[PDB]
Amino acid sequence: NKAPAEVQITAEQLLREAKERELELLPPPPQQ
Amino acid sequence: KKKRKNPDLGFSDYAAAQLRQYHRLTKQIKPDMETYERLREKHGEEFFPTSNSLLHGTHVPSTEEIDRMVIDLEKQIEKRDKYSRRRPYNDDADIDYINERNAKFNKKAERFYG
Amino acid sequence: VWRNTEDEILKAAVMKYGKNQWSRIASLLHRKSAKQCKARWY
Amino acid sequence: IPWKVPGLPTPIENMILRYVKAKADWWTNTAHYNRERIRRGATVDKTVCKKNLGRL
Amino acid sequence: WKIPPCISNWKNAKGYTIPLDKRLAAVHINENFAKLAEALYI
RNA sequence: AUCGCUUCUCGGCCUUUUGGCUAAGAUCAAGUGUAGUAUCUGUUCUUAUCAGUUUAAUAUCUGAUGUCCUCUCGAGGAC
Repeated sequence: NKAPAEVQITAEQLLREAKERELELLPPPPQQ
Repeated sequence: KKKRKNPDLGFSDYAAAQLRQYHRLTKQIKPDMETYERLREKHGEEFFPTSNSLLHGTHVPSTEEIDRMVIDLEKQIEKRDKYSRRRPYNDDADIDYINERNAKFNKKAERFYG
Repeated sequence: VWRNTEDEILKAAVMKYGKNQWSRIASLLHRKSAKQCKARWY
Repeated sequence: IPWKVPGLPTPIENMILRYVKAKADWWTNTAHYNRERIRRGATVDKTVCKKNLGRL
Repeated sequence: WKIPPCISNWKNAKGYTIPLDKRLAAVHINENFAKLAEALYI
């Protein structure tokens, strides 16, 4: 169903999604 | 009763901040004229040496003394550790920074391009 | 034609890569070439 | 492109402008030289032909 | 003596996002065009 | 007012952070047929009996929604 969406997919949303995709920081070297 | 104030300014040279810190530490110290006179009556004229004048090999300190300087060391070290006050992790504003290096580079750019 | 999703990708892509790497950006987008991306930007 | 950086001390800007003029002189004098070699026929090297077409 | 940082339009070595505005910042017309064009219309 | 501790706010460092060069180093980006199932998604339903159709039962579907005066579908009453 093609029909005008509600809010939008503006850029800042993309930049925030990518910044929160924050998995490349990764887990710390394990203390033993 | 007493009153004074000292305002902070530009770090202009590391020397200025060092000097301020020395002022504070110097004002703190309180010396015992007892030990001074005790040390005095032993050595007398040796007390007043020019740069080049007089010489006695070494003055050996009671350990209790050494503890004073060690304690002051730890104090100044802590006070210096607090040099940079960190701004709390505020997520409230818009995020256009991929990581913390990028976030800080964007902040430096904010301060040079208005 | 141009769809708001795409040009909202393009704003971010230009924001990140810079204003001279049109082939990278064009690669972010399906069905766009670097010429059209550059045209839409300018 | 006209290059102008917002707040950048003048001594630095003069240093940079001086050195970019140095490199520009070197670059285009090399272009003149290689073009004469290519025109009269001396080099057949195939990286110089492309480097020189891009310079000119 | 503080030195602004460079944000280039060609190199983004570490892949950093910079807003369009700060990314961006880092004509004459003679008066004889009027006399020529109007002489031509006349 | 002074000293110390704690809480919040703000300023200053924040170079401690964009590996060098060239011909921006170079270049560029091409698939089903049939139905049908399921899942999302979007949406739509108090009204009062009763008769039937129907159904395992519901539902659906069909069909109307006590007289008399009177005042403003509404009201007090002879009933």
